[PDB]
Amino acid sequence: PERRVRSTLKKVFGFSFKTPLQESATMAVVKGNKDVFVCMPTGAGKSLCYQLPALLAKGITIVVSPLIALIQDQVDHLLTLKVRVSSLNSKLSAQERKELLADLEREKPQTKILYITPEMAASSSFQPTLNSLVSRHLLSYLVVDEAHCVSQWGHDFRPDYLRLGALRSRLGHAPCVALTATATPQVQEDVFAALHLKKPVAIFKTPCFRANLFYDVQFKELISDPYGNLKDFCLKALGQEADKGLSGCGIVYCRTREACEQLAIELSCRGVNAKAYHAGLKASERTLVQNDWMEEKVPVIVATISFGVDKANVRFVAHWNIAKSMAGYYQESGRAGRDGKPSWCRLYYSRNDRDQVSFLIRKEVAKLQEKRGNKASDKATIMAFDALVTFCEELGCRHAAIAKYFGDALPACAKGCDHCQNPTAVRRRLEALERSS
Amino acid sequence: QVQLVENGGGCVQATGSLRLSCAASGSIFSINRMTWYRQAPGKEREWVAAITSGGSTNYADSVKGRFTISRDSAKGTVYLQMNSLKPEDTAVYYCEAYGTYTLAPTGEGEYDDYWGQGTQVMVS
Ligand SMILES: [Zn+2]
Repeated sequence: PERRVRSTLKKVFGFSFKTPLQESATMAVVKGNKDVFVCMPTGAGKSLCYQLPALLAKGITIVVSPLIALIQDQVDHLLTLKVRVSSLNSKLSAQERKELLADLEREKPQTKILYITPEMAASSSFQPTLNSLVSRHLLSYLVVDEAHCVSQWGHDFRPDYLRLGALRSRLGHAPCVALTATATPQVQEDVFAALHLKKPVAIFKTPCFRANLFYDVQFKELISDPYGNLKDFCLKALGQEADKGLSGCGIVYCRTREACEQLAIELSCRGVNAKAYHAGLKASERTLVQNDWMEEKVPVIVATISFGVDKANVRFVAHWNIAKSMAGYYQESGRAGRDGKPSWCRLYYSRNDRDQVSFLIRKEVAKLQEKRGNKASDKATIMAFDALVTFCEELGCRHAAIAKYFGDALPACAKGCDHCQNPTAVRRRLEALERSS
Repeated sequence: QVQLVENGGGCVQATGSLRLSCAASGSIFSINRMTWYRQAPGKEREWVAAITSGGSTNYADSVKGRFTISRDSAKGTVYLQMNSLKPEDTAVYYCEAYGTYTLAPTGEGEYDDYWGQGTQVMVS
C-alpha cells in the first residue's frame, strides 16, 4: 500500500514528496489501473512520478525521450542511486548496443529502466526485442517524456512521435505515462489522442495560480503621465517595509533596447534608480548591471526579452510593452514574488504596441516559412499572441484568463486582480478605450 | 466523477414542441463533443444531432429544420429545441459527453467519456 511507497521513496531516493500533487500522481501510476498525464514544470518532480513506480513494479519500464542530452543527465544520477538503468541510442557502439539487446532477451534481465529514443523504439531492428518482452509479461510501464512533441500545435513537433500511438496499442497490458512541462488544452487533446491513451486518463497538471501575485492592466492611451504612473507603481511595490525604507527589487520589460535605455533614465529622473539591460551592452556591462540588481545596489532593472537569475524578493514586474505570447507574459511576469510575500504584476497596454508586435510576430513567422515551409505551429504562434490581447481588452479575472489559456481550473482569486477588486473601474477603463478608439 | 442528467421531456401532441436541457456536473473545463441520441422502443439507438466545443452543429436528416442544438456557454449546458414533433420522435433521449476534460484547482484531473441517465419523450 502507501506503506511500500514511503519506504522505497526513503530506502532509495532518501525522502516526503516536493508537493501533494507530485505525491498523488506517483500513487496513481503505482495502482497501474489507468494511463496518466503529468504536466509539471522543470522542478523535475515529474521524473520521480515514473522512476519510483518503475522499481515497485517487478518488471521493465521503457522511457521514450527525444534527445541524448535530456536522457544522459538522468541515467548518470539514476546509476549513482544504485539503480539498474540503461540508455539505448545509436550514439552507442554496436557491441554496447548488442550487449543490451541480449540483456533484454534474458528471462530476468539486469535492466529495470530502459531510456530509448523514439528513433530506436520505432526501428524494426528493436520490435522483436519488444515483442519478446511483451510476450514474457516483462513490460511494467511505457513512459513518453516530451509528450507535447506529438502535437503540431506544440512548439517542437516530431514526426517520429506519431509512431508512438501504434506502440502504446501493441503494449496494451502495460500502463502508459506521458509527461511534458508545456501543454495548452489543444496539446493535451493531441497527446491523449495521438498516444492512444486509455480513459479514464488521470491528469496531474501543476496550476499556474499564485495567491501572492496581483495582476492588473493599464492603458498607456488613458494616462497623462505614463512614466509617473510607473514610478508610483514601483514605489508602492518597493517600500512594503518602510522601516527598512526601500525593501525589495523589480523588473521592467521592453521590446527594444532604446525603450530600455530611455525608460531607465525616465525612472532614475523621477527618483527610482533603474539601469538598462540589453544585448546592445558589452558582455562586461551586462555582468555588472546584473550584479548591482542582484546585490540590491540598484532596486530596478529595465530589460529586453534577453533576461538571464532567480531572485526571491522581486516585489514587481512591469511590462511596458505587451509580450509576444501569453506564455512569455506568464513566464516573465512570474519572476515576481518567489519568496511568497506579496508582489505586483502590471501590463501597460497600447493598441499601437499590439499592432507593432502583431506585425513583428508575423514578419519572423514569415522568415521561418521561407527557411523550412508551413507549420501548424505558425498558427499557434499567432494564437499565442491573440490570447494576451484578449487578456488586456476583455473584462474578467486576470488570473482566470491565464488559467483558461493554460488549461487550469478557475483559480481562488480573493480580490487578487484589478477586475476582482473593482469590476467597475475596469469597465470604466475599457469603456474609455472604446471612446478613444 | 461526472454526472450527465437530462431534463425537459414529457408527453406532447403532434406538431408541438419541447426543449431538452442536458446538465453536466463536476469540475468540467471542456467537452470535445456533446451529442443527442434517442432510443425508440424496439429500434436501434439513433444519432439525432451534435455540437462541438466552439459551436459547430450537425443534425440527422430525419430531424433537420425541426430540431436545433445550442450551448449556454455561461451555463455549461446544451439544449435540443425540438419543434414540429411527430410520433416517430417518441423515444428516450440521452447525451454523450465525449472528450470531457475535468480539472480541480489542486491540479488533479481526468479525461473520459460520460453517458446521460435519459428523459422520456412521448408524442401522441
Ligand atoms: Zn481576479
